[PDB]
Amino acid sequence: MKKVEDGNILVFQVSMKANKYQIKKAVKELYEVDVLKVNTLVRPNGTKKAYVRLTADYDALDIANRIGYI
Amino acid sequence: AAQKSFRIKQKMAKAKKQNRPLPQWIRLRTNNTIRYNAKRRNWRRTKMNI
Amino acid sequence: GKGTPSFGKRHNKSHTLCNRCGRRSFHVQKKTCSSCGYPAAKTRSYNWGAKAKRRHTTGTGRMRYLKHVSRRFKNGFQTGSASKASA
Amino acid sequence: AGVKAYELRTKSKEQLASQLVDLKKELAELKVQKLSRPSLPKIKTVRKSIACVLTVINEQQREAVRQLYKGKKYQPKDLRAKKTRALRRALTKFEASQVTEKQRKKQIAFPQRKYAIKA
Amino acid sequence: GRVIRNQRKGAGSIFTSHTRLRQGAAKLRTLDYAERHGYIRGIVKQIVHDSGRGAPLAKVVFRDPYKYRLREEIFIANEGVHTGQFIYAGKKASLNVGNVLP
RNA sequence: AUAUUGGCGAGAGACCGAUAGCGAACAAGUACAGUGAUGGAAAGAUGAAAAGAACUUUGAAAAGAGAGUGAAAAAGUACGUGAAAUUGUUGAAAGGGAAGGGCAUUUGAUCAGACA
RNA sequence: CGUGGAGGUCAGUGACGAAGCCUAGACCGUAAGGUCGGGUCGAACGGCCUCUAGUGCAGAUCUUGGUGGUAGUAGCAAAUAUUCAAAUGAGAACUUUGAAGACUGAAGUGGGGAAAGGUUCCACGUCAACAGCAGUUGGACGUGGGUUAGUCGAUCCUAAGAGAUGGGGAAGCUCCGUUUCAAAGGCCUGAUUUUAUGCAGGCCACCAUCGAAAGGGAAUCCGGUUAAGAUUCCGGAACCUGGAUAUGGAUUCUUCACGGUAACGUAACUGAAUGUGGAGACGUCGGCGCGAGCCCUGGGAGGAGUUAUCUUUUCUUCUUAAC
RNA sequence: GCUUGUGACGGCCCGUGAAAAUCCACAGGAAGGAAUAGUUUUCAUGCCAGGUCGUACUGAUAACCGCAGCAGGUCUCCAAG
RNA sequence: AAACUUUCAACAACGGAUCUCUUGGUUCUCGCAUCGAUGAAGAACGCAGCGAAAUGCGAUACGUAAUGUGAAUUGCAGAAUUCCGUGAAUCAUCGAAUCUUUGAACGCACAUUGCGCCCCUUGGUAUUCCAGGGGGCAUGCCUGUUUGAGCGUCAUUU
Ligand SMILES: [Mg+2]
Ligand SMILES: [Mg+2]
Ligand SMILES: [Mg+2]
Ligand SMILES: [Mg+2]
Ligand SMILES: [Mg+2]
Ligand SMILES: [Mg+2]
Ligand SMILES: [Mg+2]
Ligand SMILES: [Mg+2]
Ligand SMILES: [Mg+2]
Ligand SMILES: [Mg+2]
Ligand SMILES: [Mg+2]
Ligand SMILES: [Mg+2]
Ligand SMILES: [Mg+2]
Ligand SMILES: [Mg+2]
Ligand SMILES: [Mg+2]
Ligand SMILES: [Mg+2]
Ligand SMILES: [Mg+2]
Ligand SMILES: [Mg+2]
Ligand SMILES: [Mg+2]
Ligand SMILES: [Mg+2]
Ligand SMILES: [Mg+2]
Ligand SMILES: [Mg+2]
Ligand SMILES: [Mg+2]
Ligand SMILES: [Mg+2]
Ligand SMILES: [Mg+2]
Ligand SMILES: [Mg+2]
Ligand SMILES: [Mg+2]
Ligand SMILES: [Mg+2]
Ligand SMILES: [Mg+2]
Ligand SMILES: [Mg+2]
Ligand SMILES: [Mg+2]
Ligand SMILES: [Mg+2]
Ligand SMILES: [Mg+2]
Ligand SMILES: [Mg+2]
Ligand SMILES: [Mg+2]
Ligand SMILES: [Mg+2]
Ligand SMILES: [Mg+2]
Ligand SMILES: [Mg+2]
Ligand SMILES: [Mg+2]
Ligand SMILES: [Mg+2]
Ligand SMILES: [Mg+2]
Ligand SMILES: [Mg+2]
Ligand SMILES: [Mg+2]
Ligand SMILES: [Mg+2]
Ligand SMILES: [Mg+2]
Ligand SMILES: [Mg+2]
Ligand SMILES: [Mg+2]
Ligand SMILES: [Mg+2]
Ligand SMILES: [Mg+2]
Ligand SMILES: [Mg+2]
Ligand SMILES: [Mg+2]
Ligand SMILES: [Mg+2]
Ligand SMILES: [Mg+2]
Ligand SMILES: [Mg+2]
Ligand SMILES: [Mg+2]
Ligand SMILES: [Mg+2]
Ligand SMILES: [Mg+2]
Ligand SMILES: [Mg+2]
Ligand SMILES: [Mg+2]
Ligand SMILES: [Mg+2]
Ligand SMILES: [Mg+2]
Ligand SMILES: [Mg+2]
Ligand SMILES: [Mg+2]
Ligand SMILES: [Mg+2]
Ligand SMILES: [Mg+2]
Ligand SMILES: [Mg+2]
Ligand SMILES: [Mg+2]
Ligand SMILES: [Mg+2]
Ligand SMILES: [Mg+2]
Ligand SMILES: [Mg+2]
Ligand SMILES: [Mg+2]
Ligand SMILES: [Mg+2]
Ligand SMILES: [Mg+2]
Ligand SMILES: [Mg+2]
Ligand SMILES: [Mg+2]
Ligand SMILES: [Mg+2]
Ligand SMILES: [Mg+2]
Ligand SMILES: [Mg+2]
Ligand SMILES: [Mg+2]
Ligand SMILES: [Mg+2]
Ligand SMILES: [Mg+2]
Ligand SMILES: [Mg+2]
Ligand SMILES: [Mg+2]
Ligand SMILES: [Mg+2]
Ligand SMILES: [Mg+2]
Ligand SMILES: [Mg+2]
Ligand SMILES: [Mg+2]
Ligand SMILES: [Mg+2]
Ligand SMILES: [Mg+2]
Ligand SMILES: [Mg+2]
Ligand SMILES: [Mg+2]
Ligand SMILES: [Mg+2]
Ligand SMILES: [Mg+2]
Ligand SMILES: [Mg+2]
Ligand SMILES: [Mg+2]
Ligand SMILES: [Mg+2]
Ligand SMILES: [Mg+2]
Ligand SMILES: [Mg+2]
Ligand SMILES: [Mg+2]
Ligand SMILES: [Mg+2]
Ligand SMILES: [Mg+2]
Ligand SMILES: [Mg+2]
Ligand SMILES: [Mg+2]
Ligand SMILES: [Mg+2]
Ligand SMILES: [Mg+2]
Ligand SMILES: [Zn+2]
Repeated sequence: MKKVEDGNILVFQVSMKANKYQIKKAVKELYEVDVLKVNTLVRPNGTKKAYVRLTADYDALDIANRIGYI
Repeated sequence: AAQKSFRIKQKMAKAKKQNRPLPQWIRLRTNNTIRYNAKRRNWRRTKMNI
Repeated sequence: GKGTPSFGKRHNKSHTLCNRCGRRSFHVQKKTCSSCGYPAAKTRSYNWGAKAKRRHTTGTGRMRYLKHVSRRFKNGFQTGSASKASA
Repeated sequence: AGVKAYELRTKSKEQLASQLVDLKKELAELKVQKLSRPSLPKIKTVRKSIACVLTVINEQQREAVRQLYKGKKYQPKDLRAKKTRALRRALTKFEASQVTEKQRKKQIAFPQRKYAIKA
Repeated sequence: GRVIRNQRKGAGSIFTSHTRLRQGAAKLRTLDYAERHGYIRGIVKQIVHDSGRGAPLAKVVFRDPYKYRLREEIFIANEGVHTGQFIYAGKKASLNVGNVLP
């Protein structure tokens, strides 16, 4: 949540099967948003986390409570 | 260790998840018989053998 | 020093996990598995070792496919579908 | 609720394709909800409906192909019968009933007579 | 009793040669057309130590009669031969140290 | 027509009865051991029904004491019965380098039968 | 005489208490044993005639399980060492904080990694077991959170070696062979303007592949930031590789740059096949020379300590990454 | 001075102290190219992109192997007065 | 005289014998003939509103379609439109599908979630570079098809 308020980053759990290109395009497509870069990592419960940085036009925090979580 | 195959990472992942106590609501089920978790594992009493 | 001080340097795996049987019986330098024989096309097993067979035969698994053959056989291997009636 | 199969089957290719997209939006939302809510069993039924649609969408495209192969030598291996590997090899009734030209003559001229003892 | 030492040598486990550093095999030129009708000129380009060998080797390079390129041979150096020397190999060649003659 | 300690489906027994019977009646080829091949356990039973002890009190708590449920808590998720070794308590007795034993009787305790 | 099971029978016993267990209570038998009372208990069980056997324990360093005396006993004594107070808490020799006394003494009891472990990391809660005293503490327990890369590693390469393939052995599982007695394969563009890519040359004959998280190897640094990540995020500033490409400059009417006697210079300054050269790329010890970081040190500008006495003093800050 | 780095030297050897990927250069001159305008991206500037997996912590008189929080064993870098 | 030791009993301990149970085991007998390149047996990782396992299943994941039944499921929550009904159910049946990563396991590898090639399509100003979607490429052998090789060899040109 903090990365969302302070960083303009959306954090998703994301398919293991999917790559940085695929994560980027799918956010871009599903959320009407532009993306700067996308870091990923495997969590220790064996699931994938994507830090998704939006471009400076977007306010990810705004975009968080529009997908509807807080 | 400290620089693993994904194979090994995976297994370790699966392991972490099996490392909870018995979800106590099972205790309430009709004919329930499982008292506690009889397959619990602990990093310094039993080694995973990978 | 052949006992415990020499045990101190046990920190290299002779065997890792077997792909075909997932067992840590995969000898690294020999590149074959001491349980199941991989990657021999056949599966290691021996008549002098019956517990071992018992430990691994069909039915000790899911039988994802074989499960359903005996029902299918009973119905004469029906194709198509079932229709309708009433009540 | 939970979509019905027989009601899906009267819709069109791109009605089902869309319904699918709706349940998928649906399902995406519940999962956002689920992690704010101490239980969310409604999700179970929206993810069973997706299955249902996919089933039907697949069902239809399949008996599409099956027909446009109905009645030819050669048709996709997975519309062929399954039976059993052995069964599947196994001489056809034709290539099995086959009888030597010479033998046929014999089968005709001297077949097993029905008869009876008594008088 | 046990298998004696000189029987274990044949399986060449710990017993093979220590080869990693050797220059290559020492060999005369392939007895081609030049060498058996006339002679052919070369140049010793280098005379050099072969590990685990007594005598130095001589890298000697020749022209390919059939392709435009240099094919280099490895000789065992005779006493006297030198970097820069011209070596003659062939039936109709002359009788000085270094040359190769039938 | 013959074979069959495998497979599927069935009917059976002067068979075993939880240390028995298959190793496994149970999350058993599990847990655990071994580098590996392999080795491989223990472990069933509250009650008809959880009615699984509200409430009060002492306690930091675990629990104890009451109360309550119940046909029974001399059934309390240590739970049917609940032997023995071995232990606590109470009561009785004996004991100057073991104890226990045989025949016999005193003393104490305890008891049957028979009288009519 | 006694046990488990079987045929017959007593229309046998029993929830108004079967079986079992307990009892220096009673009775029958020479004895194996039988019978009863009382207590406990809870669902089955026995007499007689016969049938049947996995049918009787004190021993087998017997098997499994349980239990003693030993005994509150041996012991809990290596690694110099502890102390006062507060706070917390039901509880403090042992937790937290402050004070003091010491230790490791940079060949560390410091700061990091390789193998190996796999969540032990971090927060919060927390003491039944566990840490051979304790426990409010923990690498324990419950619940959660945490591991961000074009530039770090892997990935590529080849080493000892491993190992498919035409093959040759072997009844066969398979053994031998690795470029070997093999018809072993693919790049550059041209020919197309039926059109997407057939033929036209010319090559090149290299013959799998796996095998290094210390060998070889394209390229990133400083500052900042977290409870827990950082050469990975944030900030700033770079670099390499692939792909596209235009603008500028350079060059040409002596077409494919000039200058320098030369070593050679430069912002550029076309170049296919084929060939060659170099780099990758390399022992060890010794003294000598130089660099960097550390060490020592003067002045000055700050801050701290000592000051009964003495000391223009003791201690410390004064730095500069890749590119 | 100390640690490290590096240079030109020197001693030693019946020891003379890897390989390959990969990069560049040169010899060659097939070819393609200007004046009504051509050639040039090994000069400068400019555009786009860079996947996958590992990354926590311990590395030891308690996070590894020795039945264990065992006086044992277990490869290494930094190093003040 | 206590204490202590020992013996007996009662109440209480310790331990789990004994009795009685039995969705198991064993053995006999009868009927039956069905694994797999249409990817088997086996492995690994996953999947539930709230599961660590056992059981089930595969990104359509304790299930989807169909069929029969005819009102449950149940530990708690839940749906509530599903109860004179194309209809409950952790139901039965099962003819239709889905079926991750693998395995004889098949593009090459594999202590790597490592590395190619080909076709169709979509995006990036692209036959060539990058990216997303789909579909493909193991080996031996048989019949056939096509392209070929060899003075092995027959004819036919001028
Ligand atoms: Mg903001
Ligand atoms: Mg990453
Ligand atoms: Mg050992
Ligand atoms: Mg080894
Ligand atoms: Mg082998
Ligand atoms: Mg194989
Ligand atoms: Mg349904
Ligand atoms: Mg067929
Ligand atoms: Mg011999
Ligand atoms: Mg050799
Ligand atoms: Mg049988
Ligand atoms: Mg019968
Ligand atoms: Mg048993
Ligand atoms: Mg018996
Ligand atoms: Mg047993
Ligand atoms: Mg049972
Ligand atoms: Mg156990
Ligand atoms: Mg009972
Ligand atoms: Mg019991
Ligand atoms: Mg019960
Ligand atoms: Mg009480
Ligand atoms: Mg009663
Ligand atoms: Mg009772
Ligand atoms: Mg009772
Ligand atoms: Mg209770
Ligand atoms: Mg009891
Ligand atoms: Mg007497
Ligand atoms: Mg008798
Ligand atoms: Mg009897
Ligand atoms: Mg018996
Ligand atoms: Mg007695
Ligand atoms: Mg009597
Ligand atoms: Mg009584
Ligand atoms: Mg009784
Ligand atoms: Mg009863
Ligand atoms: Mg008898
Ligand atoms: Mg016996
Ligand atoms: Mg006896
Ligand atoms: Mg005995
Ligand atoms: Mg005895
Ligand atoms: Mg005896
Ligand atoms: Mg005994
Ligand atoms: Mg004590
Ligand atoms: Mg003592
Ligand atoms: Mg001692
Ligand atoms: Mg003392
Ligand atoms: Mg000490
Ligand atoms: Mg202390
Ligand atoms: Mg000191
Ligand atoms: Mg020292
Ligand atoms: Mg220490
Ligand atoms: Mg560390
Ligand atoms: Mg560890
Ligand atoms: Mg901690
Ligand atoms: Mg405690
Ligand atoms: Mg511990
Ligand atoms: Mg303790
Ligand atoms: Mg304690
Ligand atoms: Mg924890
Ligand atoms: Mg956790
Ligand atoms: Mg690098
Ligand atoms: Mg790569
Ligand atoms: Mg071979
Ligand atoms: Mg390799
Ligand atoms: Mg490397
Ligand atoms: Mg390296
Ligand atoms: Mg963070
Ligand atoms: Mg850190
Ligand atoms: Mg930093
Ligand atoms: Mg940055
Ligand atoms: Mg910038
Ligand atoms: Mg470029
Ligand atoms: Mg110029
Ligand atoms: Mg070269
Ligand atoms: Mg070289
Ligand atoms: Mg080297
Ligand atoms: Mg740099
Ligand atoms: Mg050094
Ligand atoms: Mg030298
Ligand atoms: Mg060069
Ligand atoms: Mg030409
Ligand atoms: Mg350039
Ligand atoms: Mg690529
Ligand atoms: Mg780290
Ligand atoms: Mg430690
Ligand atoms: Mg350990
Ligand atoms: Mg162990
Ligand atoms: Mg130790
Ligand atoms: Mg007195
Ligand atoms: Mg009593
Ligand atoms: Mg019994
Ligand atoms: Mg009963
Ligand atoms: Mg039976
Ligand atoms: Mg029968
Ligand atoms: Mg098998
Ligand atoms: Mg279930
Ligand atoms: Mg449910
Ligand atoms: Mg119906
Ligand atoms: Mg069902
Ligand atoms: Mg699917
Ligand atoms: Mg393969
Ligand atoms: Mg793969
Ligand atoms: Mg594909
Ligand atoms: Mg053919
Ligand atoms: Mg032909
Ligand atoms: Zn295996």
